[PDB]
Amino acid sequence: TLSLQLPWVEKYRPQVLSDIVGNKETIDRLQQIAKDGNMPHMIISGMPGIGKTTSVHCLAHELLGRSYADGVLELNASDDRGIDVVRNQIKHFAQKKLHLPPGKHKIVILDEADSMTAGAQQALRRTMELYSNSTRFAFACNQSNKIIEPLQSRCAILRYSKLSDEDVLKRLLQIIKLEDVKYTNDGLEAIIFTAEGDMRQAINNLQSTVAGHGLVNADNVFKIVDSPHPLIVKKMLLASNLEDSIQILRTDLWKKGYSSIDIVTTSFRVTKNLAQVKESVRLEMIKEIGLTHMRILEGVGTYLQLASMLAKIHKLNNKA
Amino acid sequence: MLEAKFEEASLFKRIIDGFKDCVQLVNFQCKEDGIIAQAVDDSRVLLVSLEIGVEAFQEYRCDHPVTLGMDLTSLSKILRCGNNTDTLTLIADNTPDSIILLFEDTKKDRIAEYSLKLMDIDADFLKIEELQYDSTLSLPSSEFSKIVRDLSQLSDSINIMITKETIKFVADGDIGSGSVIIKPFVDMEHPETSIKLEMDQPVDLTFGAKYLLDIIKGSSLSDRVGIRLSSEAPALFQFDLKSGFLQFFLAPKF
Amino acid sequence: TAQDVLDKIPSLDLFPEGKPNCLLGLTIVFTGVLPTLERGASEALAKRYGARVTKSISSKTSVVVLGDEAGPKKLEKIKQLKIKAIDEEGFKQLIAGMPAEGGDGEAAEKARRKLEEQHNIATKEAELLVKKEEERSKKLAATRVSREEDKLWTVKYAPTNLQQVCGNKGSVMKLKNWLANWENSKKNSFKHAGKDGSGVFRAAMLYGPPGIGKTTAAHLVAQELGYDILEQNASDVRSKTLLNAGVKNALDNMSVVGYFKHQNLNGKHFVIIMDEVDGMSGGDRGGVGQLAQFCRKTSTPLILICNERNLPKMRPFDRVCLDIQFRRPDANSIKSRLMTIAIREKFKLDPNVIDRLIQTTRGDIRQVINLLSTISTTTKTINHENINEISKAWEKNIALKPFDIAHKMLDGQIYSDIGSRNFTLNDKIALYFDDFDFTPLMIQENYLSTRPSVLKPGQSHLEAVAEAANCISLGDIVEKKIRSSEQLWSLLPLHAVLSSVYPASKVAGHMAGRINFTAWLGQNSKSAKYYRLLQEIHYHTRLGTSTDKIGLRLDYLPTFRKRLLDPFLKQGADAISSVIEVMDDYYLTKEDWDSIMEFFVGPDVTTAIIKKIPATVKSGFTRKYN
DNA sequence: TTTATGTACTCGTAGTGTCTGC
DNA sequence: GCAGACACTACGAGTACATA
DNA sequence: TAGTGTCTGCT
DNA sequence: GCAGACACTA
Ligand SMILES: Nc1ncnc2c1ncn2[C@@H]1O[C@H](COP(=O)(O)OP(=O)(O)OP(O)(O)=S)[C@@H](O)[C@H]1O
Ligand SMILES: Nc1ncnc2c1ncn2[C@@H]1O[C@H](COP(=O)(O)OP(=O)(O)OP(O)(O)=S)[C@@H](O)[C@H]1O
Ligand SMILES: [Mg+2]
Ligand SMILES: [Mg+2]
Repeated sequence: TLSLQLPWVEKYRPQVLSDIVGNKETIDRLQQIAKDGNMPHMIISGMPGIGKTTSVHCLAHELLGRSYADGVLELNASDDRGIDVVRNQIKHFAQKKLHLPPGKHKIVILDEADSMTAGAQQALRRTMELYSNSTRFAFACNQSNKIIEPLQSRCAILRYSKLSDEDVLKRLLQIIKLEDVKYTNDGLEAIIFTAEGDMRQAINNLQSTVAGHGLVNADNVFKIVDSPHPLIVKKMLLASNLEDSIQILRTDLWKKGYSSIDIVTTSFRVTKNLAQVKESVRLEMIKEIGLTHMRILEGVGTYLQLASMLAKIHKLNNKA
Repeated sequence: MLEAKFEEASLFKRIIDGFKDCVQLVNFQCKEDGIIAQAVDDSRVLLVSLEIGVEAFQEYRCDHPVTLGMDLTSLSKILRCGNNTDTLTLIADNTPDSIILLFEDTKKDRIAEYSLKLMDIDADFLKIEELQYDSTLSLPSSEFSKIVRDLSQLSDSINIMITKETIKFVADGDIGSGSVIIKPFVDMEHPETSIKLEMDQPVDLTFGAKYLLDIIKGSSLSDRVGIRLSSEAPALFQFDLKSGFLQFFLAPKF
Repeated sequence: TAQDVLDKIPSLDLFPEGKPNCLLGLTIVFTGVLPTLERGASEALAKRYGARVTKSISSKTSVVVLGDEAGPKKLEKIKQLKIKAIDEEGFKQLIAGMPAEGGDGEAAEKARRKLEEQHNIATKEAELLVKKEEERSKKLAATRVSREEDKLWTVKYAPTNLQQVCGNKGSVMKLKNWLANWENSKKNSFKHAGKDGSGVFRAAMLYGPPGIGKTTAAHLVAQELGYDILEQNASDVRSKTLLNAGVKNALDNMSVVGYFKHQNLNGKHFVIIMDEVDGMSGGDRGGVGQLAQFCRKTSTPLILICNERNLPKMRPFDRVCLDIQFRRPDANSIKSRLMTIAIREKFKLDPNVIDRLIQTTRGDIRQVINLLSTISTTTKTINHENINEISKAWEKNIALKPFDIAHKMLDGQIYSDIGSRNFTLNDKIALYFDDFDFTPLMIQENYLSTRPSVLKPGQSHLEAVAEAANCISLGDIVEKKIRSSEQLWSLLPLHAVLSSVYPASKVAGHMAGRINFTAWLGQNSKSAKYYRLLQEIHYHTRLGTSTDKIGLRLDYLPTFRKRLLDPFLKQGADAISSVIEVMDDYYLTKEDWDSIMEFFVGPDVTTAIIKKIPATVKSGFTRKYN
């Protein structure tokens, strides 16, 4: 059996705060915290793939590289987190006497903290309150609403936004020069369009294009990965004629091997996030789409149900 | 810095197993006199005092006085890995983050060198103070332990009365009674099985069940213990150590 | 003089820059919508020049900015009191025409000297710790011969004493007066209290929102009086077993360190400080009932600190303790404290920014200090330009209570064209999902008690109510499908829409009455209890009766009334044996007799009939059966 | 509070085994 | 060798959550 | 001792 | 939304 090369996602993970791209203000604040060293308790939130945990790891590394092994406790969802296995370990780490430089503190990184139990957070409240002189906490979650109110009170909230096309493009070009691979601008814009702000998705798609075809062009990119189904569903719902929506549905979803339940859930999400049409129209569409969703969930998943849902969308849109 | 070579490990293991039940984070102080440790439990009602002289160590060597505040759960976990004939040896470096304790076997093949991380306990000064006690009665530590266990078979009611210049333990409880009258512990045959009371007008006192229940768990160190009672001072149950002393301060419930 | 300038402005009887701090001493109330700046943006520009923006119209209000449409209470209040009104067109020239400092108007002069006094007290205490910092540094240097500035700002700037707290002065003094007089109530055996009424309550309770200072206030009150603080928390277990083995022995025992710390008269006692009572997430294995038992019997002062009191988990704390409520403090004290902190930290923020910072953080002082510490690293100028970005970056998304959810959901503004752009549909879905277990019930309770403002042209209120009720029924069907054997919990957003968003979008507007709690819970509990009693009496009379429990109430029970109550009414006690004969025939006990009477409705209610029966007649009936 | 499976967590208790002691 | 004395795993009861 | 400004519980 | 209590100012 042959060994595998390191994926481009983890090979080109940033090790310093200057290589990470995106929210310039947040990264500049992180670098000023780096210089000062008095890092407060922080919560980092955003949609996946925009550089949340890598920024925390880079900050910890630059803060205490010599003591990353000693005075950094990286607990996470893969590790067992509960009431006792958290309170005992974190209390032992926070009370542990370790000699830092005067501006450095031990860092307890709670990666993927949105899945934590509420009682664990309640104990963490007093842990942070008591041992803030020696240890500092750094949460990182996708959804910041799961963390209880007092923890968000005793923390510095750092919100991460999805990257614009310019930053993902800059990182893609940097990785392309590092890897020395041929590309076309059309393929790069296709990769950016498919990524939708997710840098990890962009890296995965670029690596797949390079390893499957060799030339990063639009044709190869669309060969390996399809256009996202939210966009095709959005243009299916917004089409004028019923025949146009019916044929879009059939060709681009039914003949592409997309499950009916996936199509209905995507339609619900798009209609919830749709903006150009009026609110009451969206509410009526959501009501009838949910009726179709109930029909699908009860077992009747066919093309006829989706066609009927589209017909009801058009009967609502044309105003009787 | 600290090189406290014990002759063997049984006495230290007994000490830790004795006072580990009550307190959870003791603060050892390293001095040329020896080892000083004052510990207060989570309820702020019971205090533990350790004094171990340089005679109790084979080859003790301290250069500068260093504070070594370690946990007792982790210390017990480490000390359960040690034999009996081996020689325990506490080692501390300059400005020590962790304390190194190693066991040397007479088989001359086995060196078990466990390093224990040190906690950051708040710097509390020596609050101890010489005090005069109204009642001071002593008896063999096993006898006191079993009598106190019999008293603590009941919930919390303990009574000691010194009427007619004779010591009776007429204790009560929620359901049942623990009124075990003890005979005057005098025996010329065994000098250790003796009693001695300093009167100073004693009346009575009531303690807590878990308090003395944790006091009597350190019975292994001393053959007899001097129970002390004071009206306006914290109580004292001082065990006798060959090179130092071991006393457990306590506040009588009111 | 501001008043002279305001007179020259042409009022209404139906944008450029300006000098800094020019609207000082001026009260601004916003009504309607303005063509150029929306209400939030105009309020930002209103506060840009140090003008207080009250949320309610008053008689002492100086000038009101008028828009297009708002609450009818504001429209009727402005007309009758003849208050000065200036439109948005006059607002633009107000900024350029008003000179700095607000002129020499009486209101402006009073506001400035109060603002100067706020800056004066800020400077007075700025060097208080600086002198203290020099004091400890000299003492620390002497001790070294014979860590600071690397600490969280919420810790170094903690209130040293009770005079450094910000807000809740009355609650703090109430707690201090309860603690200082606990021994007096102990001498009186907690029988008679004082004027305040804290004497009877052995233990005091603290509850309030996060960050306002409950823990700090309790610790400072305990420390000032000289007591020994015995504190527990959620970091260690506080179940029944270790509560019985822990602080239970501390109820009548003193500090061992108390003797060795000594004039002090309270240095040898315990003040039990249980922070985070909400961490006892146990109905039975939790220690909430155990803490109630401590409130019953304890020989030492005891204090509890929690955040929300009204949870069903913490129900046994209803009438147990001196309930001391903390609240969000007003912006002036935090303004002074932040001025002191900013002076001490060599970074400057505008004084008017502090109000927006407090409004963003919802009265969380500690989070305000955290915000200041985070911003001050790179952005050293917290001013008019950065405040919007700071607010929209650090906005606190606090989950809403059910009543606030209902009030927010039945508003006609968020379903308008302009309103829905700011508050999108996903926002309404999240608003439902804050309290999804109670939201549909709260919508159904009071969706027909509000005056609609989103009515379609030609659509009456009753038609909108009918549509909302139809969608509520559809949402109920979806809810039954969700909570069933299949457990289709992926279907939750459809239920969200159908049960809260669509019904409210048809009848949204202004509430005619008040937000009422759902009546379905109490009526459902009553119906379940009545079903239990119906089953009990049905199976008591099961023998000889060929009729199920449904037919018992509909048919049999009305006939039993005229065999078991009419003899009591038409002949009194003379038919005591006949009633017992019928009651014994169907294996009916005395308890079943009272149970049957409560099943009737309308004109057959027997509660008044039994009451009118003399007690002598009813007394014999009970005795004969026994 | 009702809601009706399945999952995850937490706690408490009962057995189950091994180490000290006489 | 036998009876405790201990710490250990395992089972059972109860609470809480379930879409972003 | 009496007008606002504002935070808060209603089950 | 409907009170209801706690403040600052008068
Ligand atoms: N701003 C960024 N600059 C550079 N690389 C980035 C950036 N954001 C993501 N990446 C890359 O994305 C990959 C993994 O990103 P992560 O930061 O681990 O994702 P994440 O932010 O943790 O999101 P989740 O919620 O944890 S899935 C690595 O290859 C990173 O190099
Ligand atoms: N009234 C106040 N005045 C000044 N600073 C305050 C005030 N309240 C809180 N703080 C600051 O916030 C820090 C922590 O406040 P806490 O009293 O711990 O908050 P809390 O009331 O306990 O809320 P919890 O317990 O976290 S839910 C203090 O050290 C101060 O720096
Ligand atoms: Mg991550
Ligand atoms: Mg607190």
